[PDB]
Order: sequence, then C-alpha cells, then structure tokens
Amino acid sequence: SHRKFNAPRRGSLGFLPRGRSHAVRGRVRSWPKDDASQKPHLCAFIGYKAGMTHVLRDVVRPNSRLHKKEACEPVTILETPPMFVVGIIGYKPTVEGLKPVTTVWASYVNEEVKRNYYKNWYQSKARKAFSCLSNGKAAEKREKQLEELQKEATVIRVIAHTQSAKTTTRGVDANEQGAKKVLKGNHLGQKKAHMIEIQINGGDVAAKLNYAKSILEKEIKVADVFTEGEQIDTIGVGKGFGWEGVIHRYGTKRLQKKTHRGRRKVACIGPWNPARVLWSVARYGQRGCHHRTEMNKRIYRIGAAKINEGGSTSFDLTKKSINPMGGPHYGLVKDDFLMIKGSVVGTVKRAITLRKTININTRRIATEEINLKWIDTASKFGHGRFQTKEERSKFLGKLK
Amino acid sequence: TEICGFSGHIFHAGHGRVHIREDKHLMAFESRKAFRMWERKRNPRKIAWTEHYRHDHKK
Amino acid sequence: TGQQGTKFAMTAGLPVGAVINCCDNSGAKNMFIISVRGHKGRLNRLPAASVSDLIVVTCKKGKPALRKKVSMGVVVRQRAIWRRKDGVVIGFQDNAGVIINDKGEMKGSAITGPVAKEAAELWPKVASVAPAVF
RNA sequence: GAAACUCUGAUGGAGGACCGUACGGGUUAUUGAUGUGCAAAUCAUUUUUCUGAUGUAGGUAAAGGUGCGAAAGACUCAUCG
RNA sequence: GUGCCGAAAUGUACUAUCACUGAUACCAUAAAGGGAGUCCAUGUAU
RNA sequence: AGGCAUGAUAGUUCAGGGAAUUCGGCCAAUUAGAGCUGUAACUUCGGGAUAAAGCUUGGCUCUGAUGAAAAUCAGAACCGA
RNA sequence: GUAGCGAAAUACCUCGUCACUUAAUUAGUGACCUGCAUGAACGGAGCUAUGAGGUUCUCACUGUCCCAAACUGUCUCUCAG
RNA sequence: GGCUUGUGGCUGCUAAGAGAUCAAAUCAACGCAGCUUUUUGAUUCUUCGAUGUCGGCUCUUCCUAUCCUAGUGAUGUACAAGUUGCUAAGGGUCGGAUUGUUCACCCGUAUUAGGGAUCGUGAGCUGGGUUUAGACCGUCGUGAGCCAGGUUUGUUUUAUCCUACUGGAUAUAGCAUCAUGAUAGUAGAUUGAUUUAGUACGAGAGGAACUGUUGAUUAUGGCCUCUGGUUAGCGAUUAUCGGAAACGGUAUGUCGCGCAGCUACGCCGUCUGGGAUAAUGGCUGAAAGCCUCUUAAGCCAGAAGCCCAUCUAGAAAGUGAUGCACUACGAAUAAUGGUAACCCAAUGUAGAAGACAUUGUGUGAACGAAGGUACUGUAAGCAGUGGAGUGGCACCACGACCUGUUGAGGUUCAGCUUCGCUUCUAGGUUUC
Repeated sequence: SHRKFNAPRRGSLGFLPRGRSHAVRGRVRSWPKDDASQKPHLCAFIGYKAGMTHVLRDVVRPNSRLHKKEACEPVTILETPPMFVVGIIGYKPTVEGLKPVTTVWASYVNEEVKRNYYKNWYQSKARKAFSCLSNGKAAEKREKQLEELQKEATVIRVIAHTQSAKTTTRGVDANEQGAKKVLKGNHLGQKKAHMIEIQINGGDVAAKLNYAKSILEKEIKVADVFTEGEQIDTIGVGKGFGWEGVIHRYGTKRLQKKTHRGRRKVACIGPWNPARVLWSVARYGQRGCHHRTEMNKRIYRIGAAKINEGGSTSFDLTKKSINPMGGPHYGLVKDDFLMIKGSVVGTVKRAITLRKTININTRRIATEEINLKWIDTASKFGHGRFQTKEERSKFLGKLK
Repeated sequence: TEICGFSGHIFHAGHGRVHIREDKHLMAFESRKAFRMWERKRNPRKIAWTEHYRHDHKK
Repeated sequence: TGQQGTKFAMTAGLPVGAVINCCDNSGAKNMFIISVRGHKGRLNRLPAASVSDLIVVTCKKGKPALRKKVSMGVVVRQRAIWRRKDGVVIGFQDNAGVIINDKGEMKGSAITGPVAKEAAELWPKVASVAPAVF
C-alpha cells in the first residue's frame, strides 16, 4: 500500500489529551447502577498508597499447569484510616442532567473540614466558616430540607472526609487534660481533609434517608464497605515525569544514527495536504500525572491496627507486622489496610479512591480461592536479608 | 528458604537467583554480589564478609 | 505436533541467527536458528525463541549428511535468565538445543548436560531421556 | 672437502627499506561539529609521510593570446577554457 | 425568480412520484440491458 | 546569580543475541608493548613475516653471571581478589 | 584476427547456461563461447612486492540492529547587565 | 497538477459451447455497453527574476474494487479442504538472501489484499541511483568530441517570523470547596492447545462444530515487590606531587561491588450488556377465492460495523448546591473600614518559566540519637615465640603480607523511617 508497510498505531487515541490533572485524589466519573431493593450499602472509599511487597500464594486452579503449586505475586498495600460522614446531598433528575436539591450538614463540624474553605489558614484570625452553630437557624432548617429530599431527589449521596486525627504538642507528655490539643498531619503532611461524596446504592430513596441519616456524624470503617475476594476499581492520578521527548512518550522507533540534527524524533509530522498538523500525530509534551481508573484489582486481605498479628498468616505460628523492617518514603501503617493484587495507580503517599466494579466478571479468576502461605517483610533499602528484628539477634547475637 | 552456594547465608522466596552449572549443580545465590564473586572462581575462605569464612576463621 | 501443552511466556533470549550448541549425538555441533514456529508478524521485530520453542534451524557445523538442510530444533537451555511463577529466577551456563523430526520424536539417543523444567514438562520424549531436569 | 669451494657463529651497518615523534610536509574517513561560523575553507577524532624525486627561508630569473605546468585546463595577489 | 436565508403568491386550476432519493439551458457526467413497484394504456380470447 | 525536565553536542556503560541494521561492518569494539616459543601457500629467492597461533609479565626478600662501572640480564623463594 | 584473453572496469539481448559459495544470491569465484562492439609497444597475457585505490567471503569483536535505557561535561530553561 | 482514456486495470449485457448427461455450480467465445485515474501515452492551460527530481528509513490519516477476522447465501456442499455471491474498512497484513531499485524471485513464520494524499513525507534524515567539472574501457567520428553502452572518485545551507499542532500559563461579573456533563475523543484485537471427539458424516482414507476451560502473541494503560541494566558511596590500584605513612590532588583514571532514583530484558489490568441498522433469514397476510419475508400495512431474529454503557479531557455550555463576603385543558387528523487572596518562607505529593499540591508555633526546618535500615568489606595506630630471608650485637635492625583489637571504620535523604521542647522562625501589596 501507500504507507509502504503495515504496523499498528503508536500510542492510544482514547487517553488524550496527555496532560496534567490537578485533582489531588481520584475523581470518580460514574457509580454502578443501583440494583434497587436490597440495602443501600456505600460504594467508594479513600485509601493512601503506603508501599508494596510480594506474597507467596498457593494456587488452586483446576485444568491448569499451576494446580496445587506456589506462585509469587506482587502486592500493593493501601493504608485506609476510618473516615467520617458529615453531609448528605440529593440530586433531582432534569432534562439538562442531574441537578442538586441542597446539602444538609451535621450538628457540629470538625476543624479538618474548615481547612478546605481557606488557602491561608495560618493568616486567618476570624476563621469563621460553617457558622451553623446558631441554634434557631440550624435545628429548624434541617427537618425542612430532609423533607424536600423525600419529595424531589431520586439519587442520594453522602459527603464524607478523612480523619487527620488529634495529638499533643512536643514535650507535654500526652493523656492529660490541661494540655492544648492540635491536628497531627498525614504521612504526606496535610491536616486539610479530603472531602468526597459517595453514592448510596440502596433502593427506595426513602429507605436511603434512613441509612444515610443513621450513618451521619459517625465514622465508617473499611470492613463494612469492601470484603475479601472483591474486585475493586482503583481510581487515582499517576506518577509525574514532567516534559518528555517523542520517543519515550509515544514509544516510537528512533531514527538512524547518521541523522543531522539528532534522532530522538518522529520524522514526518504529516503530508503536504491537508496543510496542517493532525491531532493524531505524536509530539513533545507532558508525561505522567494523568488521572486513570483501572479495573478488577483483587483485595487479598483486610487489616486492623498491640498484638500486631496482621502481618503473619495462618501458618508458621510466629507473629509478624506488615510494615517491612525499617518502614520507604512513607510511614508504618498503624491502621486498616488492603493487600491489593498487583499495581495501583500513583506514587507512594497518594490518595487513591477505591470503588466497587460496575459490572461482574464470569472468569473463575474472579471467584478464586485466596490462600496466602507467607508474606515478605524484608527492608527495601535495598537487598533485605532478615524478615524480622527477632531473626537478627538469633542470627548474629553478639556485636559491638 | 534456600541456603546459598557462595557465602552460605539464608534467603527467603522471591529473592536472589539460581545458576544451573555444568555437572548439574543447582546453586542458589543471595544476590548479584554473591553470584559475581563465584563467577571469577574466588574462594569464600578468603573473602571476609561471608559466613563460610567465619566457621574456619573461628567465630 | 508432539508438544502436549503450551508455554508460560518466559524472557526470550535467542533472536534469529543465534548459533547455539546441540546436546544430542546426532551430529550437530552447532545450530544457526532461522525462525521460531508459531510466531506472528510485526514490523522490525526479530522472532525470538525461549525454552520449549519449536524452532527452525540449520546445522552449520556437524556431519556432511545433516548440514546444508533445514530442520526442526527445540530449545533446552537458555543462558539468559527468566522468572518462574514460583518466584525463583533461573539461567544456565550455555545456550543449547536438540534436533527432532516432523512427528515430534527425538532423533538422537540421549542428552549431554542438563535440561530445563518446562522443556521436560512440555516435551515428553526429551524428558524420557535426560540426565537431570531443573 | 682430494679439489672447486660451502656449513655454523660473530663482526659490520647498505637501502628513493619498515614502525614512529613535531608549532614539520600533506589532507583519507566520520560525507562528525560549524554552516546568522573562531574561519569568504575553520575545529575535533581518525588517517598519510617523516634522510628523501624531502621540507623551508632570503636574494634572483621567467609576464597576458604570454609565463610556468611529475598535465588537474592546474597556477599566475580571495579574480583564470 | 416569489418556504426562510432574499426583494416577490408555501397563488389558482390539472395530472404523475417513496426512492439512504430527486430538484431548471450553456454546466459541471452516466450507457447497453432488466422490474405482478405504481399510473396510463394496444390488440385478441373467453 | 539560580535551575537541571526535554533536546543538541562530546563522553563512559549496557542482560541475552552478534551485522539480523545498512547501498555498504559506515561507526565503534576487539587486537596491541616487551621476553620466550613458533611461523604456511606463493615468490623476481631479496621477500611474505610483527604472517598466523600459543604462552609469560605485579609486589616483596634474596642468589648468581658480565663489566671499572653506582648498570643490565638471568634464576629461585614467599605473598594476595 | 595469428598467440593469448574472453557475459571482462569492455556482453545490448542478460537476472546468459552449468558448478562452488548461502537455509535463501541480479553480488563473488571457476568453467563453456553465436566476442551487439577483445586483441598484441593503440601494446597482449601476468600479481611476488607496494596501496588513506575498487570489490566478495570467513574468524574475532561490538548498542549498527532486536529495543531501547541510565549516568557525566558544556550549552538549550529562569534572572541581572 | 488539469482535460482525454487509445494502452493498462476493473465490471456489466448476450449466450456457442466447455462442464460425463445438462448453456447460466463454476468458466466463457464471437460481439456490444460502461466504469476507473493506482500504468503509459496524447496535449501544451499553469510554473524557466527556480514549487529541491528516484528509492529506502520514520509517522499520520483516508478509499474499498475484502486476502484474514465478524455475519450471511449458492454449489458438480457427505466430512475436511475448496470454488463463488452479498453486507462490512473496527482491528491485522510480517522476518530475511541478491539488486540503487519500484517491480520481480527464492528461504522461513500465525492462516494472509490492493491503493491515495504535489508518483504523502530532503529548513525530517540518507545520497545507493539519476545528472556537472577528474579518470578508464568498448563501438562511432580524420578530429575536437559523442553514446537510456558499462565502471570508479565526487560540497545536500537557514526557523529566532505568521499559522498549524503539542503541552503549560494569564485578563474578566467576589473568595473556596464539592458536583452536574452539552460537546470532543475512545481499545482492545487476534490465536494455539484442551473439553465436546477419534464422535457426527463416510464404503474406507480421514475428520468437524456451539459452549466452557487454559495459555500465548500483539497493542494499550499503569507500576518498581523481585530480577537485569545504569550509579562519585565505599574499597583496590598504575604514573607522579605534597619528606615517609596517613589523608589527598592530577591523568575530566582504571578496575571491583553498589542503596536511592529512573528503566526495561521485569510485574499487574484490558471487564461488559444494550439500542437502532446493513446483508440476510423468518412469522402473520393481502394484492392474485390459490401462493408469497412486504415486490404492500404490521411484527420477529439480526454484523468485529454505527450509536449508547465504560474510560480521557470538560462551564467563555461564561451553569449549579453549600460555606463565608458586600393571560393556561388534552388528544387526535380515514378524527372528537474588615474579611479574602497573592507575594514571601519552606517542603514534594511536581516542575523549563508559570502553574498544581501541602504546611507556616507545628518536630515545620536545621542539627542530633536509635540492638531503625542500607551500601562497602575489616579503618588508622599499636601489639605479636606470626613471616621466604638478608644484615649486625653478644637478641636487636629491615620485611609485600598474615593473626588479634575489628562484620570494624566510612557513608546512610539530599526525594528513606521512627522520636527529641537541643537550636531557629520576619515582613509587603492589592482585591469587594
């Protein structure tokens, strides 16, 4: 043909434009269609990406070559602290789209939520936001608005934010009433909370306003949203790399070595007519920091965090904590966690929003037996010889 | 767990590498550091950091 | 034809015109590999054998009876490292293969040196005569 | 060794011999850099020659349908059928 | 030339047309050859 | 004075394969000094020839030979990545 | 048109015909000769030595390539002039 | 390039027969009618104060006259492999040997089509060919010279301008968070083995299929746990210089190993159902008292194609929720001041500049400590019935190196983790 040879297209056309996303967390596009009936049951939940190990699973697949054999599998580990419900929204259906019918708020609001409505907290003397404390306006107002949500709004979503949690300053010894208290940050830094909104897929609408009002001003944990064996979609922003050449960005073949003005380029931008560069053509620009979803990530185990028996499995009868000895770029993980199979989008420290998958697998890998023999807790700097500190003294008890 | 050929340390599953020798030796290794010092026909009795050193060197 | 099974996607070490040793006593000192059997087209990509790949070869150095002919090999040891799903990473000291007929019966009597696991696990006749499997 | 002479080792230092230096003489390749040059012919790495038919300085001879040319229509003050 | 863009009757009277189709000289292309699609129709027999 | 992504240019290094790249091994890589072996077809008998192909080379403590000579050559221990 | 040479740095037809070379050769080498248009100081046949000369293959070695990647020096980026 | 289509390519109409018998399963003469601009002609309209001329390399998009994949009908269709018609351009269409080649021709593989975009693509490359000046051969010419006859050596310039495209910012009708989602793009596609099965079918030879399971190739998005590549952190070492050693310089030093970071040769995801259609197959049923998928009304089944679902961007679609701040039925139409932001100061979750993100009295930064963690591989100095030996006094000199102190010493966030009041934290301008 005219091309002179046939070879697939370089790079996907559906993930344009390849530019930066300014979202700090995974913005959810579309929630699963409500089954209707059943129970409302929350869907999405935020977890921070803590790090990564591998695990030695023992496999049970009938009619395959790995029947009753061991299989090493990489595992990301998202830390998930239990997050706090605050608000509640309706959404009326209209000809234009879904449009909102007012948010109700809780009785008080924690000052982690007040951070969101300032860029300069440290300057602010008044710090007056959410002054819904006045008794006459707030109490009367909610029962008016909660009536309007029964009338109009079909879809109902629950506003909720991450617990930054509280502490005592420096050398004051903690657990004492005279001491002034203050917000501890995350493993990142931040005290300002990640507010989301979470669709409740429970039938009747009216039924939802029992559940979403029962859940209001109470912390949610992970164990009553997801369950072990669930396929989960991980939504987040990927890993920023700045500007990039045409060769590395789109994965093209670089030119001959003999080229004047260098070879790290696509040679023909285009033909004479049309007299114009096309959108389709590969080109120099941003790489990474792209918002992405990824489908069908299994969760192997769910955590809790003095016994510290979470790291260890049924076998061995030795208790090992999940954090690898020495902790890189993160923190210990003294919270609920999720051993997700394989990769998850974004760097360490990033807020990933999890989500239940939109439609169901029929693949047998989806409904497999999980059974972990044994997990790595060696250090990542760089080659790790000892799984635990306990091993150390026994292996080399006398030092200096 | 596998004990190494060179060095004589323990290491756990999903680490290191194996070089199957001629005359059918299955020799596991700790790292590239241990593999590379084996590849140049060096003794573990002379190299200090190893564990097979420290048996015959009396500690 | 005499595979009974399939591969598990190893690292491929042996692109076209990789001359390798022959384990068998048939009389092939070397085997200049031409193409891998069961390989699809792609622009500028050299087709590359790993272990347990039915390959097309010429014996270059050997007996005058065998050489200057096209024949079916099979790869046994790879030298380049690859990851088993178990987690272990394995390579050999040398590249080596053996010649087979169109039926999938082994032409030579017995193997010199070791063989890989998935070569034996796939091909039965190479497993049926080998000094050690790894 | 009958002889005519011819075997081994040293001595010797011949050759338009060979390898190889330079602020020497040339200018092969990268068809590299530069090509709004440092430069109206350069730079880097590589390459050729290096006691000779060698290089080079000053003085001196040959002048335009002429000069000179180990000859390319080469050169004759960035100018040459 | 007269639905609107666009000034001027989607004029009055009378016949055809269903097709991812047709639509104003020079002019911006289409033929030989087919069709119980529909309307109009020539000669005979029952 | 401050940054360090991309790209140009000059450089080290790259698993497995080893010219499949390309008009073309262009480029770069390998080889290399010295001592002791050992050197083919062909030849105008002068060459080829550093043909090719092997080995050894450090440090330290000594011993011996040749000179006038404070130098240079040969040999042996012991030492470690 | 003698001797040599002969699809040649000359052979259009032509990717001539038959071997060797390769897994595969319009290339390379050796034969045959209906030499479009070979040929003897218009010099013919020859290649020991020499060649920054032209061309084919084998061994060694390699980012030329499968298939790219990382790091380093000076610029490209920002500011003052 | 345009017009034209002889020539080249592609397709109709007709049948005179091939095809055992039988024109129309499949070929198709003698004729006749068209289409095409992917061949080459013909012409001289444009360009001679110059549109850089062949092929290859690299990347994009488009056409269908479909080879494969999706779905269907015919048959000289038993099976399988075939021949052939229709709808379909979403995806796929290749590694090499010689040749400058386009083309051709062989070896090999996952079965295997052809084209366009100034014969796409030279301020993107290459310069092998073609086409200068040097030179050789052969025929021709008295000669200078000639030759789609052959051979060899022969300079490939400029973007900093305007658009186009790629990413990133800034002005407006407050400040901030959380949302809606018009519109634009869209992604998965192929295939082996196994089960059904040596079964249906067939005299035998042979030899299927829907569905399920399980791998792979290729493309795509993401990741660094392992593995491999790279690496001024440690150690070793050549020549020389600092009186020796120590610890260093220089040769942008050489070798060995090497966290972090990036990266692939590594690792994970690619699920999944609608709606209306194209071909085509059906139902009921007239026209045509029979019969017909509609060539009529009505109804059903129906493609990898189109539109949705999913995923990427997104209110100059100048929008919205929440916080603070200043005048009337309906249906048919063969009917009823003071806030706030930004500067500034760090940090990194990120970066060319802008921006984005987080904090700014708090372990935030700087330092320090960890039987926290790494990398290197046993510091110096001292001691030794250690040590091939040589030299001297009546056991001391010089001695690569080895044993002990010593898994020591050095380095360890700069983009690593834990906790510690040791030390330090200030100002400036607009906005409604």
